[PDB]
Amino acid sequence: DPKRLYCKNGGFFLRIHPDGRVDGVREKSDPHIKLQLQAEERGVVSIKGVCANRYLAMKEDGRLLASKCVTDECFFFERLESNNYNTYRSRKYTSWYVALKRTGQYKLGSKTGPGQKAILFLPMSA
Repeated sequence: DPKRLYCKNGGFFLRIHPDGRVDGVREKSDPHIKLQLQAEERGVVSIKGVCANRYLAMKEDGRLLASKCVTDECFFFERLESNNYNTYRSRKYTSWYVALKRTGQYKLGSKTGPGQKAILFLPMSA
């Protein structure tokens, strides 16, 4: 089960590009939105773009980018929210969430919070 993560905030799927960029797209057949989520501990996951073979990372200035190397910035606590939506909080920057703006650009982790629509993803089959 590779999957797609559809963000509630604006209707964009999370995309990991081969050059390291991360953003959102509305087109469901884009190959770069197919992701592999692998658990480490119970409740902790890494998120990998299948095509790109790169991991989602959150950096110290809040931005999202995709690393070919796993680092301690590539792990997220996965939490079940209401109605099957899931959130992803950094294991290193523990108050920052993975999120997309209504425009489909990422939102800095540094400006997120637990009740924002920006942090809610619906997992989908790819």
